[PDB]
Amino acid sequence: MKKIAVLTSGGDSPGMNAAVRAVVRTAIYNEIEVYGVYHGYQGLLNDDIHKLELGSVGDTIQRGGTFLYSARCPEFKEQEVRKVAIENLRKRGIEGLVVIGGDGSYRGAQRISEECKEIQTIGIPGTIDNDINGTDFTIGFDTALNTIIGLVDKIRDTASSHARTFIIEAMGRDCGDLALWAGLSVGAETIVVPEVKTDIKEIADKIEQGIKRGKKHSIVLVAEGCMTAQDCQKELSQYINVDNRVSVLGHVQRGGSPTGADRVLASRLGGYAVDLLMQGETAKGVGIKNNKIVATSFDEIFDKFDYSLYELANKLS
Amino acid sequence: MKKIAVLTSGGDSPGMNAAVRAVVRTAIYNEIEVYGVYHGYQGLLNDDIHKLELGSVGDTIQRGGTFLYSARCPEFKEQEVRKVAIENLRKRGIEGLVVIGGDGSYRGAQRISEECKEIQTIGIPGTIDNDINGTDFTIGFDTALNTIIGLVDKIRDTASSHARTFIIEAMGRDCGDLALWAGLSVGAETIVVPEVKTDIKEIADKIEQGIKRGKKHSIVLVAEGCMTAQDCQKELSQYINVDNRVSVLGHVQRGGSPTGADRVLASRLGGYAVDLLMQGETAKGVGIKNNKIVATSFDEIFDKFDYSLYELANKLS
Ligand SMILES: Nc1ncnc2c1ncn2[C@@H]1O[C@H](COP(=O)(O)OP(=O)(O)NP(=O)(O)O)[C@@H](O)[C@H]1O
Ligand SMILES: Nc1ncnc2c1ncn2[C@@H]1O[C@H](COP(=O)(O)OP(=O)(O)NP(=O)(O)O)[C@@H](O)[C@H]1O
Ligand SMILES: O=P(O)(O)OC[C@H]1O[C@](O)(CO)[C@@H](O)[C@@H]1O
Ligand SMILES: O=P(O)(O)OC[C@H]1O[C@](O)(CO)[C@@H](O)[C@@H]1O
Ligand SMILES: [Mg+2]
Ligand SMILES: [Mg+2]
Repeated sequence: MKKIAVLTSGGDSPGMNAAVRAVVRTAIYNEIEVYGVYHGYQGLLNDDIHKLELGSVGDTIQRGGTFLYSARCPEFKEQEVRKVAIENLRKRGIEGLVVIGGDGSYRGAQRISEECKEIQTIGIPGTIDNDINGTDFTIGFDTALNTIIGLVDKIRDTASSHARTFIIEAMGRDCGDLALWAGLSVGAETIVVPEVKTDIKEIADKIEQGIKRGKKHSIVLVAEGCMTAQDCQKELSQYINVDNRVSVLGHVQRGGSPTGADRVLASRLGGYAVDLLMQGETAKGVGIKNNKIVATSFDEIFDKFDYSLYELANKLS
Repeated sequence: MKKIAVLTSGGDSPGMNAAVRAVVRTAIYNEIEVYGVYHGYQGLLNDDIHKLELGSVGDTIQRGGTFLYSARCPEFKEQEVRKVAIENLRKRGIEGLVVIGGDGSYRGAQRISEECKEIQTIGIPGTIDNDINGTDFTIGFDTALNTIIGLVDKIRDTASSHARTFIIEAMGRDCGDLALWAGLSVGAETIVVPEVKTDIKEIADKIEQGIKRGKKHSIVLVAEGCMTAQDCQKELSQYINVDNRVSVLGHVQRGGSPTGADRVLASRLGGYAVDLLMQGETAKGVGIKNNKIVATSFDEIFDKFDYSLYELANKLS
């Protein structure tokens, strides 16, 4: 395991830079040469592959985004396209590949390991959505959670001033974790998530049962995986007429400097990925599970919602 | 379990308000009357005990500190003094007591349970220092970690401008967790903690072996449990003369709005404490361990440093 490559694929997330840093430093510490692949799988294809020295990851651990960049490469689904990428790594004598990203990125890495005997692949879970198996938490989630919190905490100031109900849309793709953890953390009176049957008539009645008791407004936190905030506002108005506004938090959720949890998680997983390559492993995604650093086969991973937590937020509301 | 009291004792920490909120709301949801004890054990003694309604914990989940206040009461070590506090709770028919704080606060709660048959006690771990058994993480730790990170990230800006080494003192009492997690998260070149033998000559030589290689300054993160930053600076200057400044981060570490991790942890533990009282439990401290909510006897608790993590930060440096 003398040469390894590292790349970032799928939606960027805070902490990806830390992960890349840990991969680069852990490799160099073990006398392993390391190449940055730029623009995710697209760079694999376009041969945008460049050696990285210690200094290439200076001033990165605190920075949001990915300095390696990420771009979609749907053509990577074609085995013949992969042959070009595979050759581009074998040209340089690369024996291992660390892929930082999500489910799609992992499938890329599985294919690389299946289709080239001389390359081992290890996946590192990078997404704000928390929607990746093999880990309780993905790199980005803690940062995005906090970002949502800070935004809604500011929305609550204006909601209180005007007794104004806000219907807020969170990211998450098909996962409700962001909406749930954030809704709890801001005392949201309703949390709408794809994992729980969504009862618009019931949410209406709950709000109305709140006005009578003297609560003049609420926060509805809506995971985009369930419906848009504007659709939630539309459907609610059938049952009830409250003075309300829609906020869509948007891409702000993907940015910012990573939190301590993300920097530590990224660093651990970045280091572990290199160690796994050194040990001859392949076709696994790393993660933290019940507070232990683990590695799971992409199979198992491809083959988590906390109903208890959801119930707690509802009882506290 | 018809009446419960809740109090905050020891050094305040971000998330204590969330914990109190969860205790109050979970109690009221279960038709349990709840009394706030103010100024920790001192209020138990001075009879500063007042019923809390749903609204008493409105606008609290995002706020730092403890709205119940905390004050030291060393006299609580005297069994005869405790008799007064015990009577003050029995006067009102209180059958359970939730104590939010640290090791000292727990010992208070153990004594209450030992010395009054009709009162059950449950401890909730609130401290930024992370130094409480029965839990991987205490309420406050994540927030304090992030606070340290944000401060040092700003110090790095000025350190870089001037090629100036900073020797930074973190809180933690006798625990190095804050220093370790934060040192990792900021790429600190040296982390000084009480759990690891401290080699001032070795730290010197490491910095000097850095100047020759072209690194012009560093960050030394010093847990106060090991030594003061000023003592570190003193002892270093024996072996080396670098252009440097001392920062002591101080009480800023105890404040601020809690992070998502702290709000969720506090809420879970606050809710669980009430459930445990309802189930007839006593003389336990709650916590999260390997990502499960658990309860441990004060015995076991009174009877955690991650050497692996410390080694990783050193390899990444
Ligand atoms: N089934 C597949 N087989 C081979 N390559 C794939 C496959 N799915 C995805 N990829 C590659 O992985 C890249 C990233 O996948 P994509 O779905 O964009 O993001 P992801 O890693 O799941 N993270 P997210 O942004 O959260 O969806 C795609 O552009 C493809 O290059
Ligand atoms: N051994 C003991 N027996 C009875 N009561 C105690 C005991 N130790 C402490 N207490 C009570 O607990 C209070 C708080 O303890 P203290 O040492 O201030 O903080 P702590 O809860 O350990 N958290 P920290 O601020 O991190 O040290 C003290 O003022 C006493 O009222
Ligand atoms: O960045 P794009 O292409 O707009 O995609 C939006 C999606 O990406 C994510 O931000 C991260 O996967 C999701 O939460 C969201 O649904
Ligand atoms: O708040 P005081 O009394 O100055 O005590 C300082 C101590 O309290 C803590 O802030 C919390 O226990 C420690 O980290 C620190 O050593
Ligand atoms: Mg995808
Ligand atoms: Mg103490």
